[PDB]
Amino acid sequence: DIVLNPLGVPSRMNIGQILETHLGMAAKGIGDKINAMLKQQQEVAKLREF
Amino acid sequence: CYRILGLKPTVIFADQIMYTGFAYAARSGASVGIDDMVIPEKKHEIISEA
Amino acid sequence: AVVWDILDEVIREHPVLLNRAPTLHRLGIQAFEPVLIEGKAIQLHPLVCAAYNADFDGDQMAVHVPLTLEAQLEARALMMSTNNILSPANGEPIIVPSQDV
Amino acid sequence: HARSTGSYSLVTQQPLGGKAQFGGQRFGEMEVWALEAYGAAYTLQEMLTVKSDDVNGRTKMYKNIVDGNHQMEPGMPESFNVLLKEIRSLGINIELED
Amino acid sequence: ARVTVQDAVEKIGNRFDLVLVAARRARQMQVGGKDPLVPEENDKTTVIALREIEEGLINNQILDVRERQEQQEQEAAEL
Amino acid sequence: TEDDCGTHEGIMMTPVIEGGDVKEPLRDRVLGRVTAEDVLKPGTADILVPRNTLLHEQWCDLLEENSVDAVKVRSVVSCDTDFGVCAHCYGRDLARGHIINKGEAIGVIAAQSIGEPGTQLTMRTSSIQVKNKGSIKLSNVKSVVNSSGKLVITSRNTELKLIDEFGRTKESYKVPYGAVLAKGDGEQV
Amino acid sequence: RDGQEEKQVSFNSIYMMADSGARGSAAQIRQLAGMRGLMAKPDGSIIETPI
Amino acid sequence: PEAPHDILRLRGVHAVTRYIVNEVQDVYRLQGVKINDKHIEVIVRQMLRKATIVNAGSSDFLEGEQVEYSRVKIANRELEANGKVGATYSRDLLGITKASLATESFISAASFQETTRVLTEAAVAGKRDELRGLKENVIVGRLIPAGTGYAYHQDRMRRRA
DNA sequence: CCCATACTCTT
DNA sequence: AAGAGTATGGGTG
Ligand SMILES: [Mg+2]
Ligand SMILES: [Zn+2]
Repeated sequence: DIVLNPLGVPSRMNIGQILETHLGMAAKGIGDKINAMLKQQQEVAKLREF
Repeated sequence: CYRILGLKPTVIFADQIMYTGFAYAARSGASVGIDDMVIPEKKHEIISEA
Repeated sequence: AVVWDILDEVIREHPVLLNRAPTLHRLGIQAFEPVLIEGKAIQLHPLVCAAYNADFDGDQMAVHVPLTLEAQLEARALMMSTNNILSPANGEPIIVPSQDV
Repeated sequence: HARSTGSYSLVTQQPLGGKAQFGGQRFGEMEVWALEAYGAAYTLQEMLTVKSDDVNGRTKMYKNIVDGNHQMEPGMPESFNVLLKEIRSLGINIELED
Repeated sequence: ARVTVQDAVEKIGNRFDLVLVAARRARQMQVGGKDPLVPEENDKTTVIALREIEEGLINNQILDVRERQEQQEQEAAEL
Repeated sequence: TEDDCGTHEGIMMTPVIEGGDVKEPLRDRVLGRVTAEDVLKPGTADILVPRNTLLHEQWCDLLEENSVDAVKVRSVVSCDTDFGVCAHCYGRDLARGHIINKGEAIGVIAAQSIGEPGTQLTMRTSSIQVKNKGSIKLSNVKSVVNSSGKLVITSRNTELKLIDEFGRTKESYKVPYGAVLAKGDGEQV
Repeated sequence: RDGQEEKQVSFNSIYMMADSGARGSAAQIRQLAGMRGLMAKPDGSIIETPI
Repeated sequence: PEAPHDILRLRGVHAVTRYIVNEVQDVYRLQGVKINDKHIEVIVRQMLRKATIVNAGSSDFLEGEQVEYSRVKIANRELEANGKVGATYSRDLLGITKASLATESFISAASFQETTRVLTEAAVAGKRDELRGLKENVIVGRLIPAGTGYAYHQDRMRRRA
């Protein structure tokens, strides 16, 4: 959706955005696994285990 | 280029330089990540000695 | 629809003056040839930003129109960005690539 | 925001300020210094008289532009007349010579 | 002449005098109803005057000589 | 407001050297100025650069080939023109490259050039050891040997210079009164 | 190419950005990847224990 | 730390201008700022615009006044042409704030100085302004005597006298 | 904060 | 009776 210039990070020293990007990628991955499990109707046991 | 050739060639050269730099910076795919900030392995022992 | 063709005809070789405040060293006002674009923002050449000390995070600029023939020729021959390449303070070039280039 | 022509102040006869009033942009002292450093005398004179407060010059310039003749006939700014009247109201005789 | 005026500056020898000579020629071509000395290529009168100057066809002396010749011809043809 | 006042005055330009480190080379201090004197070769009496020459890049290269360390140039301070200056006492127009034209407002340009970098300036708050090989030179020196076998200088304005193989001052130092010199004048170190 | 080991200039992104002069400097890289160092009190004195 | 006035008095104009240029460049070089020495020299030249007469000679001056250096030089050369003996003088050094306060135009002075003092003094003295500088012509909407307007003003001098 | 002026103690 | 020094006021940001 968005393209940002990496040249704006090293001189500003605001490294929180890189870590936020990594953690948001991880959270979206977990959500993607949940959505894939929900699409193909599965048991509640597998959902609650995951 | 300005001192040897003149004014108009310098303007043309500057425009071409900007175009080429933008194109190849885009092509490189240069990014920034958390693993690019490598901490030296001897930092802890130097701190301990100090 | 015809007034747009008229407008394209009347701005063909008519320079305009771009200025960003605060003006410090006479390179804060320069002359450019307009290219008509859609939208509401002014597009600026990347190589002149250092002369204006400008960046694209909220800066604004003002535009002025020369009227008489003498003013238009002064804009073309004195204030055009292709004439102001060397610094008047030390003689070094000011249109120098930076960052991505 | 942009403007070609509009309304003016009653006292100074200069364009108003602000986007709400459809006003113009200010050409301050630093811009004047930049124009002086360039050497653009005609641009500066045109900015100072027929664009701000030369009441006859504005009309003549507009007519000439519509007729296709790009020439100006500058006069005295109205603010200088206002300044002369204000200084005279203080009991000081200031006047133009020849 | 459209992007740079270096050749015209070299020909005239001064930017400030170049502006005045070009303005005089452009006003002649725009209001005086005279014809350009170079092939018009969809350019404004200012650019045409600059291209004439950089071609060696227009300078202050040439303009003065042309003006005096036209004045003399008008004086002769008045009677 | 004028072209040439004809004056023969000027100021001397030499490289700016602080202590044992060189700060400003000569070429950056004479490029674009008009010579007020004939530049003679250090060895001969022949004229290298004549009077009233605009020192562009070629002349600077020629001067650095012959190892010239001092040039007299014209400056606006010592200009004979009244109510203005002349083109030759000012010199090159830096923004363009050629000589300055008549009718230019140089005061506004100078004020802007000085004032623009003003936002980069902060607003809120016992021995001489020569580093480079060369020869020792002394200026305004009054030396005498005491009974302790020391060459003590009795002058208070002594300047110690390091002269290289090309006759250039590599290093400059201030020698306080009462110092003991290991070597005399003109001795290689 | 012969199978040996060689040492060359790094292609690290931050190092490439700083070495070319495109962005950054030595002090900022030191703050990113090494200790920040000694800090000063508002008057101007140096705090003994650094970051 | 020596004072510039003593440098000018004992060593000369070149010494004091070299001193000021060196000090300013030393301040600017710590931050990596490149400025040519011409600009500081023109500022210094603007600082050295007054002279004190030490001997009047065959002039119309006193021996304890302070006047424009250009007027002194013109009077000296005129008297020397007339065969008489000129005056001797010593240069002065003033700060920019004080140097700019000694302008010979009351419009220009009232533009940026304290308006009340300038206007009162000019009215008492009954001064007359010739409109020769850039700021004066900017005030009354004329062409500045510089750049493309410069030649224009010359024609004025060609017709007035 | 910096400079000019009226009032006070000293040689 | 001059002369150097201190308290007060104006204009500046
Ligand atoms: Mg910004
Ligand atoms: Zn001169």
